[PDB]
Amino acid sequence: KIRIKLRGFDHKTLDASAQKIVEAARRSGAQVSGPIPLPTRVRRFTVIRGPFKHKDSREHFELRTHNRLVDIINPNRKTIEQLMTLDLPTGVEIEIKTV
Amino acid sequence: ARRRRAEVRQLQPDLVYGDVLVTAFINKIMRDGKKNLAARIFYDACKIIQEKTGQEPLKVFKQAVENVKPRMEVRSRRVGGANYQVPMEVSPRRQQSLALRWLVQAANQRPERRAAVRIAHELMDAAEGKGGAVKKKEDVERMAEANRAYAHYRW
Amino acid sequence: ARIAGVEIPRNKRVDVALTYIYGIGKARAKEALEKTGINPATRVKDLTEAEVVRLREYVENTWKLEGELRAEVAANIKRLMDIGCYRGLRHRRGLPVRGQRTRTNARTRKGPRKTVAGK
Amino acid sequence: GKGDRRTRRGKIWRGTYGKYRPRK
Amino acid sequence: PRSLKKGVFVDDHLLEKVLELNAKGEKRLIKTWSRRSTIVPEMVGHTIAVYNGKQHVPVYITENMVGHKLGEFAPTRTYRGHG
Amino acid sequence: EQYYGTGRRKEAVARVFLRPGNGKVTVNGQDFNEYFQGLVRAVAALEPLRAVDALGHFDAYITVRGGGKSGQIDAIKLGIARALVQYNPDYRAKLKPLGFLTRDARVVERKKYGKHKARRAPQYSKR
Amino acid sequence: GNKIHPIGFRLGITRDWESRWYAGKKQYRHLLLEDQRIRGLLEKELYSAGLARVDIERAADNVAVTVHVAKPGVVIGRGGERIRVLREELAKLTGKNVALNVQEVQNPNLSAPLVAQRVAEQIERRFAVRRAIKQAVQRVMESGAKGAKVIVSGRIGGAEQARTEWAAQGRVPLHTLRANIDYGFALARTTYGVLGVKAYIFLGEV
Amino acid sequence: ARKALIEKAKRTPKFKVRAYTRCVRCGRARSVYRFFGLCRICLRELAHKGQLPGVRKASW
RNA sequence: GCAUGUGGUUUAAUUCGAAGCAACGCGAAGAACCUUACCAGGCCUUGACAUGCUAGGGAACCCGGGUGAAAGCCUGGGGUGCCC
RNA sequence: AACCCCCGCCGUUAGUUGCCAGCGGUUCGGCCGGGCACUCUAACGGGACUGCCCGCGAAAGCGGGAGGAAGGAGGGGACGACGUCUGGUCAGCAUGGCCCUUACGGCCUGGGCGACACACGUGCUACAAUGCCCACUACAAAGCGAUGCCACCCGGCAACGGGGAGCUAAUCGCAAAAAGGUGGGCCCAGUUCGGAUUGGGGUCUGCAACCCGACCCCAUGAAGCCGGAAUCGCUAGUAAUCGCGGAUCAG
Ligand SMILES: [Mg+2]
Ligand SMILES: [Mg+2]
Ligand SMILES: [Mg+2]
Ligand SMILES: [Mg+2]
Ligand SMILES: [Mg+2]
Ligand SMILES: [Mg+2]
Ligand SMILES: [Mg+2]
Ligand SMILES: [Mg+2]
Ligand SMILES: [Mg+2]
Ligand SMILES: [Mg+2]
Ligand SMILES: [Mg+2]
Ligand SMILES: [Mg+2]
Ligand SMILES: [Mg+2]
Ligand SMILES: [Mg+2]
Ligand SMILES: [Mg+2]
Ligand SMILES: [Mg+2]
Ligand SMILES: [Mg+2]
Ligand SMILES: [Zn+2]
Repeated sequence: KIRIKLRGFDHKTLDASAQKIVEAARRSGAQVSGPIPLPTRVRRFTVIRGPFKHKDSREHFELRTHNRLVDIINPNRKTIEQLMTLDLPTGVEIEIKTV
Repeated sequence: ARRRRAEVRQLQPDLVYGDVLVTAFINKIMRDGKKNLAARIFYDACKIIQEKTGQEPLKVFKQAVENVKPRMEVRSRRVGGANYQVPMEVSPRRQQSLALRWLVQAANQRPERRAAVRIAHELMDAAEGKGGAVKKKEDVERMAEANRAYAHYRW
Repeated sequence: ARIAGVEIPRNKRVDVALTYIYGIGKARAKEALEKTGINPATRVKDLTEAEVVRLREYVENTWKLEGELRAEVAANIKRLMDIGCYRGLRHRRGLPVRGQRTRTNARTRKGPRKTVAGK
Repeated sequence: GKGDRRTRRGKIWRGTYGKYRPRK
Repeated sequence: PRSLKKGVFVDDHLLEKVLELNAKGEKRLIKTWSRRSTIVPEMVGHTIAVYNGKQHVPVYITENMVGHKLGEFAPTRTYRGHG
Repeated sequence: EQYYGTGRRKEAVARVFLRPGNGKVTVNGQDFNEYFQGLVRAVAALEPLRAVDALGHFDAYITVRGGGKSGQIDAIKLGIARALVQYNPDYRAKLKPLGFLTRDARVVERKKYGKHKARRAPQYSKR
Repeated sequence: GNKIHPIGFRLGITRDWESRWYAGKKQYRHLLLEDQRIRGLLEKELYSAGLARVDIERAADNVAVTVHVAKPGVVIGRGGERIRVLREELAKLTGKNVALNVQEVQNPNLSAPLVAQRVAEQIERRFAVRRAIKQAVQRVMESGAKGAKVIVSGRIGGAEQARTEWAAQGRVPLHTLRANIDYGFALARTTYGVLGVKAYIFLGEV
Repeated sequence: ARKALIEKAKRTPKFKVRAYTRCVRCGRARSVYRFFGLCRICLRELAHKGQLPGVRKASW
């Protein structure tokens, strides 16, 4: 029924964040298809270590978009409020779908 | 090297016939890795050879190799004031390369228009005693002898 | 046979053989076998005389080719010459006209390399 | 060719499409 | 070159000095800094000064110098040789 | 009845199914040749089968995604390989010192910075 | 100039980012631009308070500016008087929900950037170059750190010949990832010029 | 960074073509990532302090 | 042969720096104006920018014309909030 | 040196937008029911230690093997010691100092960094038959995209223009992978090799393509038949060869 999409930066909070959520959609009246690991995306930046001329010496950075997605089957009115009284991870961005 | 001798590359034995020599030749035809070409280059030379001098194309190969395999070579070197071209005997494997090496190198220096053709001819022509293949073999056994004048500087 | 004022390569394919004129390339050719419907695959030596003329008129009359075209082109620049413009001053001095760099390289347009002495 | 424009691979090389490289 | 789906191009301030001195049947030397513009057949017979870096250059406009831009008749640098 | 093996090699993955019957091979629907045409390493994929006497003993249902047909054929082969220990955990004796049970741990190394293509560097006269 | 920054090495290995958000392609560009104003004003002022590590966690247009600092009552004033002056001067720059806290630097020698500062100060202060750096380190294995090291690096003492100096002690092992070390870049200013300074401290293997 | 030349790129221009970015942090528009509004010197310099979230140091 | 840097010449200017390997498709992971430090012209003088001081007028501000290559300058009008 | 990441085997949590071995239906398209087996998908753990054997050896080690996906560090990355070359940049920024401050500072349009008797340094495509070309035919990984990616439809030989469905992106799109495969055309030729430099015709981005752009079509079809002395790279999935992608950025 109601689907969530977590898009963050860690692999830590993003797993933590989504496993607090995964407990109060079991106790509160819902069967659930578990925590879902998704097609992470990488944006990398290759850059000249040097101020000036020394080109062929280069540094490497990767910004890792981490995608999580959990499905709630049978969403109660014992539920929906239990997950707006669970909200607490800091670097995460949550979103809420429903078809 | 400078830490030990290499073990030498253990090839896939031939897919069709089965000789490990057949392998190293196919690779030694091959350019730029395009190996599914040189496999056909080979296996059309066996259609020509089995059908132009009707015996086992595989046996001619074995022989077309024995006949270009040199036995002495000029392993050059230096004293302290000038350097001498020098007679030297040859390794077992060193043959097997220069064999196939030269077999090819001739086939490309052959004049015909076709690929597996200039292999087929320079495979009979090797296992005869003529063609550019054997000419060079008997040429660095010839510079083994017409240069025997310093077989005391040999190593 | 003969067309445009030139004897085309006998023994050779039709399509190739027409490139060998100063009015025709790869395309304008195989489209004149479209528009005169003779098998492009066959040779210039195996035609009919019937199938000769039929390509002769179309090829000659329609396009501008041969002597007339290098003539037009060797004039069309002769144009850009006296104009006073940028491009004409180049066709004169034999420097590239299409703006390419000219420090290094740019050979086929200048001739060969006439060598001097640095310092 | 490859530096050649009016051809198969020579388009592909440039990246382009033309009468000599279709869009299917 | 210049899109036909979007017609020719000329700068306004420059065309202004042309079809006012056209509309008064006179001819004077114009001084403008556009080169970026396409000469048109309603300028033919005008005395027009175009700029290269430092100098306004004498370019009286005849016939078949039609669709060519202005900057083709006003060399930008100076090259006679190396010694 | 079906015996299955896990076949993988160099950014290409292959799935094997060994039923008792003929020796027909469907690789993504198509026959063994209508998918591995004028290609020679092709018929080599079956090697791990013929060192225990069974080409004609089993059928072949196949699936592959990724890599090129060589890197698939290595995986196909490594699939018929693994597949035979699920039938005979005794065939293991025959096809390890014969070498057919191993992931070709070989892999297209990373392109490096400063080096045209990882290992290759730039030419320089006037050294 | 051969080696690498210690912090920028353990990026989520034995350290952590200061600004810890999320962001889209639209937002990250602007959003961050903001933090580098937040951290330009915040710094410029708070200097003589001894400011250390500046967190800026983020939710839906709620900024969360925490602040570690030597001396929490020079951020404060008397009562709660001067902290308010700023707490809005930030919502004056953001245009939103500045939650500007305070957190004392408990032990001050056991946090690098401070250590760096007081020294770079002491150089601005026209002190004994060597002894500055010696005592610098001194106090660090006196407060109880695993390793210490300070790198004075200018035209030192007023000399025309630019050199460099330093000392250290204990474990300094920046090739062990699993060793937590804090870097302190300072940057004294004296009549003869500008004399960057460094300071590394080991606390422990984890 | 000629001061006034951060400003010739801050304000909006006569025509939209002249829209070249620059660094917020130093004013070098020579190599700038329109995702950081920052250049390569900066991006490291900063990333080396962990002041850009999720910007890890890369390796594979 | 073309592409790109570079040396040397040339230029009103062809802005800069890189200098044996360890400068030379290197600063440029994007020069038509922009970038732009360069040159030729038309210009601005508390200045495209900061925190202000003093004298005098002005709410901020927004719309139009004239001259012009654009800038720039001369100039018409709409406006007159906030604090005590 | 290890602890971090990537790749190699495998187990735990997971079944969407991915996956299809069995069963049901099937517009034959994993299309739908149903399933999450396996592939994949990211997070955490397991595993390799000279542990086992014969030999060599005071020992550390070494050589050959058994088992194992991996064997002696398994392959690859990040990782650069006290110091030197007064090496590099006041042209990212930072700053001592000398220096201008109705001028080197500031704004502007145009011109310039691209000029060309030459020379080197780097690379691209060639000089072709293991090939060129036109069709039909398969098999990739990685990354980007709601101010953009643009499936199809129509117009045009085409670039592209018009219309317009989907996509906060495993769901939609760039997307054609290319060398390979099938079938046929070329037959040693300055050539259907090669694709310069030119003549003309158009499309697009853009206030604006003369300096000074890219792309389309037509015609032009240059040098070069594998390269002097000298000299460069690479020890295995490397070298070579073939295609895809991203950053920068209207182009
Ligand atoms: Mg061609
Ligand atoms: Mg590769
Ligand atoms: Mg280089
Ligand atoms: Mg400055
Ligand atoms: Mg721009
Ligand atoms: Mg200088
Ligand atoms: Mg300019
Ligand atoms: Mg489902
Ligand atoms: Mg079924
Ligand atoms: Mg190490
Ligand atoms: Mg030097
Ligand atoms: Mg340049
Ligand atoms: Mg159509
Ligand atoms: Mg379109
Ligand atoms: Mg030839
Ligand atoms: Mg090596
Ligand atoms: Mg590419
Ligand atoms: Zn910058």
